Amino acid sequence: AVTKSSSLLIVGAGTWGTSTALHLARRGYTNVTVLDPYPVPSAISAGNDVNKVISSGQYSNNKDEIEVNEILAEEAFNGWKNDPLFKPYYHDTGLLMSACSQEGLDRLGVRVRPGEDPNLVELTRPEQFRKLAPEGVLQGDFPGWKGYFARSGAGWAHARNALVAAAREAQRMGVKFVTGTPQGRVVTLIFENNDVKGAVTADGKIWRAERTFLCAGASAGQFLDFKNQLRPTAWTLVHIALKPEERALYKNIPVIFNIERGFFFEPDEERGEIKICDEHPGYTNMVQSADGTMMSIPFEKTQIPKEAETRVRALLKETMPQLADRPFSFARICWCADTANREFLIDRHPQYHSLVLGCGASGRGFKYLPSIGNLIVDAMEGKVPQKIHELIKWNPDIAANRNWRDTLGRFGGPNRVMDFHDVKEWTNVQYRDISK
Ligand SMILES: Cc1cc2nc3c(=O)[nH]c(=O)nc-3n(C[C@H](O)[C@H](O)[C@H](O)COP(=O)(O)OP(=O)(O)OC[C@H]3O[C@@H](n4cnc5c(N)ncnc54)[C@H](O)[C@@H]3O)c2cc1C
Ligand SMILES: O=C(O)CSC[C@@]1(O)OC[C@@H](O)[C@@H](O)[C@@H]1O
Repeated sequence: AVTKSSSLLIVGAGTWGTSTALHLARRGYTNVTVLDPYPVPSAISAGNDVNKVISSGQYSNNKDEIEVNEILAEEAFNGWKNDPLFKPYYHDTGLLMSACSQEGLDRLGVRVRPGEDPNLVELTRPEQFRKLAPEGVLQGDFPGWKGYFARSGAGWAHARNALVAAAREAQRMGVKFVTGTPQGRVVTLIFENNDVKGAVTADGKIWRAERTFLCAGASAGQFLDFKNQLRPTAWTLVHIALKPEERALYKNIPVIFNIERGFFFEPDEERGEIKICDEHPGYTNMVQSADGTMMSIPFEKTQIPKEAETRVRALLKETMPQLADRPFSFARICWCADTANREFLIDRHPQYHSLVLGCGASGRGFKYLPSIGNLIVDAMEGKVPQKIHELIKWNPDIAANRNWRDTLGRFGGPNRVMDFHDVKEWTNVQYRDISK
């Protein structure tokens, strides 16, 4: 019974909240408000990054899960390739996907499905890896690396610039963004007569809405009982700034990715900075409540654990050893939230009639920026196809008996899901306000 002018409220102006705002606006809605405790682009948004990988990789070997993920990935790629708003930010550089151990290579097979793509080049010798870039870039020995190179049809997007472009387009189409603290910091949803009626912000403003979308990423569990469906989990990233004289050499290189070591990208234009991530199964931040119950609580930090730095420099030694001792120009932790099987959680709430969930991006949601809003709007409108709905629906049963330490098909570092409570030392990198 929504009209196009019904008050709609989105909690979170991150990747999926912004996508939702954009798609509501495109679909004719004229009374949408988005709330976020940070200015766009949010400093705690996982999407606020100079690059993200865009590729069609799979996360399951189950036929039904593969089919649904293919549908959603095709829609996202369509956006990056064909939507004038998103095309500017996508760079089809190609992508190397690799591993080292037998367990890693098994996982690589599931992810890459090399038998389905004759275009992939198989790499098994160090010289083959070095030849992916001009002489002097990939100087390392790539010890034990084996993988598959996609020459095109995969690459990277300028995540921050795409996020900002989408928000600014939503805004010019009439979406209200209320950002910053306290005005955009939601402190509770409004619970009235067994429904959610909107939200209250930290400035003590009451925001009533006909429908509320919860798109708060790793923080979503603060607001609602997810019945153990979400595990807030964090990853680590650094930048190294190349000198102006050395930047040309590194331009246009493919994304280099080993699922047991880490990955990096060509340098950004603004600062000539290479972004590097050490791969691992993630950090939780498990706190015990007065109940004695367990929950992972996100926090902002513009540093990484020293152990993460060690893993980054180890990766660089194997690939770009000439850079392995360079000081970092930027470092941060980056949060998302994993469902029990890393499938998305996009549905109407089963009891709260007015609430729509758009979360559980499971550390792989950025690439859906162009498209995921359509699916979240479909959920509000009741238009999700049964096939897709079955995979992404509200699902407490999959999260019952939950193992919080499940590595969920990820590898690297200690091959354990770690915890920030175990971290004793952090880096000392210069602060940068990425909300600009
Ligand atoms: C290091 C790293 C690398 C990654 N690499 C890739 C990749 O290569 N490719 C890919 O596809 N994905 C990648 N991902 C995953 C991807 O970034 C996330 O899955 C995706 O961005 C999550 O989107 P989201 O909208 O759910 O959350 P976010 O974009 O994090 O947005 C959550 C929003 O909630 C807001 N919020 C928090 N508290 C409140 C509050 N109290 N009130 C209102 N709003 C609030 C926050 O300010 C934030 O803006 C990566 C993630 C990380 C951390
Ligand atoms: O979706 C992709 O193609 C890359 S996600 C990159 C990454 O850093 O995202 C965060 C976590 O899911 C990590 O395991 C993972 O390697």
